[PDB]
Amino acid sequence: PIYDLIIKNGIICTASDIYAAEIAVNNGKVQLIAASIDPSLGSEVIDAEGAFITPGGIDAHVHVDEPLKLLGDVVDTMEHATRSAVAGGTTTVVAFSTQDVSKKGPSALAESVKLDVDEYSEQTLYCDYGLHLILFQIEKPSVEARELLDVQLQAAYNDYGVSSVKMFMTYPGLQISDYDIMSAMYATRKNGFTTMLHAENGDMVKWMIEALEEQGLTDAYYHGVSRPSIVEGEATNRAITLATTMDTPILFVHVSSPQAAEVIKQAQTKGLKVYAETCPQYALLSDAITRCGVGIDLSSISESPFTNPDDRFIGSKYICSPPIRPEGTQKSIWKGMNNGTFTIVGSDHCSYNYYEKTSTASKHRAFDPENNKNGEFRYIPNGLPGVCTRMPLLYDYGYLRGNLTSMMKLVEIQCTNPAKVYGMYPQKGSILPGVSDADLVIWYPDDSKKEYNSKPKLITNKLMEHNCDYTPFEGIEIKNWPRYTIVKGKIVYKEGEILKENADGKYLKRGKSFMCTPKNEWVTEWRPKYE
Amino acid sequence: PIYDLIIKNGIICTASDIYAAEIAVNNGKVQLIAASIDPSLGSEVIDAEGAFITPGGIDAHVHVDEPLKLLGDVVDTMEHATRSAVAGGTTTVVAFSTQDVSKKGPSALAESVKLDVDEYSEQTLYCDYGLHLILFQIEKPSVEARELLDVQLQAAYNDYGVSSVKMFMTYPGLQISDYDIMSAMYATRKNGFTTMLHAENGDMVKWMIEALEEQGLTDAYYHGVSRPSIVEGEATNRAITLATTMDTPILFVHVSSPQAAEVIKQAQTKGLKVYAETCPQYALLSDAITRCHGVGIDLSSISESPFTNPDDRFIGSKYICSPPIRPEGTQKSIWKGMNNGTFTIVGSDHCSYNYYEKTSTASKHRAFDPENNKNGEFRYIPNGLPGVCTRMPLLYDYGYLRGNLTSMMKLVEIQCTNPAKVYGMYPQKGSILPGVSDADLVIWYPDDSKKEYNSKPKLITNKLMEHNCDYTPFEGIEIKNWPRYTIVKGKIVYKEGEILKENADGKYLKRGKSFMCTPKNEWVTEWRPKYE
Amino acid sequence: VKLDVDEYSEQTLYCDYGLHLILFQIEKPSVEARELLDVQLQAAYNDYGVSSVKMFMTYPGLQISDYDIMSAMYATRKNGFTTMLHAENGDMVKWMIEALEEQGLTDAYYHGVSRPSIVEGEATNRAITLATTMDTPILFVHVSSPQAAEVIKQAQTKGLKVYAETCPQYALLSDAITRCHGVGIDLSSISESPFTNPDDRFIGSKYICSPPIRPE
Ligand SMILES: [Zn+2]
Ligand SMILES: [Zn+2]
Ligand SMILES: [Zn+2]
Ligand SMILES: [Zn+2]
Ligand SMILES: [Zn+2]
Repeated sequence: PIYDLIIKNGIICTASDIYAAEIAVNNGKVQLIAASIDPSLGSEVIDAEGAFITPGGIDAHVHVDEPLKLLGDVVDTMEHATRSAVAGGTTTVVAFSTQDVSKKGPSALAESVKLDVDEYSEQTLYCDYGLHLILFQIEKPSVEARELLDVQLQAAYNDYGVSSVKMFMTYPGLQISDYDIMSAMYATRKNGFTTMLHAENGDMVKWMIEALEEQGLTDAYYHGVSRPSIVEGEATNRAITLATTMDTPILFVHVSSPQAAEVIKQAQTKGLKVYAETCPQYALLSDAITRCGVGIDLSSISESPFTNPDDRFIGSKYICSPPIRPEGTQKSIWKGMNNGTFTIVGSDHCSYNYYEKTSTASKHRAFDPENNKNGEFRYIPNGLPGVCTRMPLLYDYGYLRGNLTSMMKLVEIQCTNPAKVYGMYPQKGSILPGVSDADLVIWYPDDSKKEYNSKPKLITNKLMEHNCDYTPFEGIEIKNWPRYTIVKGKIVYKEGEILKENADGKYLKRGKSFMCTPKNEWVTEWRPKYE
Repeated sequence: PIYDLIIKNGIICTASDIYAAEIAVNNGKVQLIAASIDPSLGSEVIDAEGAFITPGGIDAHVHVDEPLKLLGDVVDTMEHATRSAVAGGTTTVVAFSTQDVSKKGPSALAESVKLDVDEYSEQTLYCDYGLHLILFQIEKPSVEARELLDVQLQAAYNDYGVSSVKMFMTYPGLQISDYDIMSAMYATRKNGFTTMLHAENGDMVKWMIEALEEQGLTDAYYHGVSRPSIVEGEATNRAITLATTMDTPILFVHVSSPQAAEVIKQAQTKGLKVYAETCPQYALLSDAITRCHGVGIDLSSISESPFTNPDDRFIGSKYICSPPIRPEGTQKSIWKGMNNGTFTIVGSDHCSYNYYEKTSTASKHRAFDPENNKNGEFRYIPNGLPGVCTRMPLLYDYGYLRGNLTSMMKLVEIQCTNPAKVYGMYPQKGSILPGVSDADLVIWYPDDSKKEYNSKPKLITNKLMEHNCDYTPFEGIEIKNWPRYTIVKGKIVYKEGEILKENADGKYLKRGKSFMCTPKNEWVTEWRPKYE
Repeated sequence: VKLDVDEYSEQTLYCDYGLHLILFQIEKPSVEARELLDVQLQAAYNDYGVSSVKMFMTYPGLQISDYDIMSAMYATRKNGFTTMLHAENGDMVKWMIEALEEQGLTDAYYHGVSRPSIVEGEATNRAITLATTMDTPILFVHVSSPQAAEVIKQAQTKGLKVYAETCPQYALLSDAITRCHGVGIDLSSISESPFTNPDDRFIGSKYICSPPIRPE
């Protein structure tokens, strides 16, 4: 035969089309779309049985255990995260490279990337992965700062194809001043890098945590209270102003505040290059889960404060940043996903155990009496596992339950826009013959009366195929799951089973995004020297 | 001879993708997309030479000469308009069926459509056409009338596949009350019809025209003055409020006011099903062209205008349309809306009247009729511009090449794919889907080439338009790309300046219900329609 | 005006009173009718010191077209009159009442349902647009809709001469008082209401006004 793989009787969904057609795959790539393909022409034939075929999901916000241990010890290696990704229909993940301050000179940031790539090259990878760079130490004064940083960015791009930079406006040790952000924007704009911001006002968070602790308000629920939506709103507004002054395209990660969505929308309406990412948990969960159809029925989730009232620390399972918001906020997230405010959807995947209390990668790391830590929300490692559930949750609660307008919108935000915004397009994100890596998901049929013993009814930890001991969505009904996950032409997941022999993931060098070229629009007559 | 046509070496553009690949066509349809296709497998092979291949354009706002003569006599028949469309890369047009008030009962609206279908059936059609229905007579009161109107829409859909209804909030004889619009929305929502509105406050326009004439301010330029953008803003806002109360998806046609774009954006942000169409002339022209003495067209480069011909005081009539072409500084807001999602689609509002013959019922000089107490006042000037041909090339050049649109993908989205989806022609039309798409395709000229193409036009001329009109508003302007091939249902109907009439085989198009026009199921109060 | 002044002149008056003029019949077309209407306002001012005119965008027999309002605004601006509008979309109200009655939804509570705040919002917006084109100061009477208050605030921020009046009942009462069982009054403390008298199905009529008392 001339093709490795033929997918028959399925319905292709892209970011702009839904139609019945067939796909031939060969040499790791999509080779052909036609009405019908002779099954004798392929080595293997998949009958999709009327089900949707989507491109593979691309999750550009995944945190894995890394050598510098910026987020302390995380339970998932790149092996575990990619295994979990694939079991949930995600076929490319992008994690984070931490700036190593012990390195200096022109190669300092390339060297930081090198630590991760070398660490993961020894692991079994189930799909491809790329890396963002995290920046938290910027040299001063500005004119030097912006100029040696330019040579460093070039080096990280040229050596390793890193084309995105992540910065924080919160967290002690990560938070940077506006002055430093401007210096970074100067460098990133010049190099066509994708600039990413975590926008929460760090000073406000800090002051409010101290005020709460002073009153002894330290339980998990007070994490949300310490940082209301207005704080994310202000920081996003400030970040947009900085972006505008610097004419730099900007992406906001894990947006969860209505105020932030408002200012983001205003900028987009003006035509400024402001992009945003949200996460399923911000659409599906409310802060009531932290103590005791549009959203998840919270009472159906198992092993939570509702089911286990005696366990006072179980709210830590749902502690993340920014926090899961109070009731009534979640509808504005779906609206933003539909109306164009959220360009992409990521998971903010960050895993810590709950059912073992002793390891450096536990939530119970918050209890360290000898280190003056007694379980206060401050000391709870922030994050939820979400890389596996991201796609199914959107399929079900988004498409099937009517909260997203169509499958085309689902594909756009989960697959195609992540590729475009992070320089993996067109290799990744669509179904383009002779161009696309054959990264594909075949779902189960929706209107069928046929029985599929392998199709899960509920989300369980075992289904996640990860290294964590819990999932926040444990016990909830899920109405579809990937039936096949195809990565670079090969079936790596089939009907509940991971096929390890077919794991062949590699580090991905990325290009410059075409979405992140500058508008060439300025507030004043000032222009950067290089213009 | 497995395939009728193979397009090689081209770059496929869709609403969501741009990539180099090749296309096989057979039996009027796209058959295959692959990296490379053996040229011996096709009867005819086209070498695209690195140029973009786009789906054919779909222009869902075209006015053709029709038997009831609602807009008086128009110069273009369906033959002429489809010929012109095809020369400009448009491969599907949707015109308008006028409600015939002489016909009564359940079949009254189907019978109105039948008048047009029968008339055009005798003409040579260069591409497919569909029809919208125009409604201006609604029976009163509301409840008592609901049974028949609903029954009438069903019959227009069942017999002829008409699934869109057009209404006016301005013009004497077309304007309808809010009460009647609600009655229509009740019927259209129930039938999943696409509901279209021309939103200008008719009472304000009427009052201000009378005020201007009373002062003797009657020249063509005062057409714009009679209806400033705030009038279009008010009516749009009112129509949104009606659609919200009625939970009815709504499309606004030819939008040109910033205030209208604003209220439209706010509704969309809220998640309401509000769609909008704009036209090239609102992005490219300003009202200075309506009298003498970078984002758009250099107005001084247009030939046969008030600038070039100051003596001819009536020449402003060439650029008179509804809503009017707006003052300088408005046009940026149009592009912005095209990029930021406010404008779902782009149409031409094609409506053709001669300027260089003064005698005929289809002239602009119809405004001069001393006997009928008409003396050239803007009031009496027939409204409209020819635009079906230049719509696609103008967007390609001024939109994509000149940077006013973000990408070729956005161009295809608004010009081709969204019009198909919103008017129930999807997936048959609007994209490049193997085994599914009618092979309606445009091959452009290459952009970065030093090669010379003697057939590629440098300027827009009237001859280039291949229409029945004696003028085009964009005469004399530089155009930086043009369709090199227009393929309609697998056949080359236009190649390098030439129309191939032997390959003309256009048909009336029955349309489905749009998937974008299902209701949100969101209400302002506890009230629900009886049928819910 | 003379009809009212003469009628009240015979009564005992405990304080002073003035009069607004209510307009519901405007001559058409606008240009032809101008000198008379301007001449008529002058006479009402000169003879009786009436300097304010009230118009309705709702109610059968009172509702007037936008065309007619512009005619009036032309005359009022020229004469420095205070121009007052009752802003509800009359066509929407009419259509929705007929819709509710066809379902048999006729109880006093459905008065509010027949005319939700978005109807007052639309009409106010339309009236402001008319005022703007006519450069005529405008006052909105008995405003009770958030949407109307929003568009009124935007106009004032722009510096347009848009004024507004509200009423205590719109601050103090919610439409739960219009049918049988905060910053306003404890509704359970009101006597002889649907709450105290559930048997009396018509007692909601005590709180029926226009625009209606709004939801909580
Ligand atoms: Zn973060
Ligand atoms: Zn993160
Ligand atoms: Zn129109
Ligand atoms: Zn039109
Ligand atoms: Zn009143």
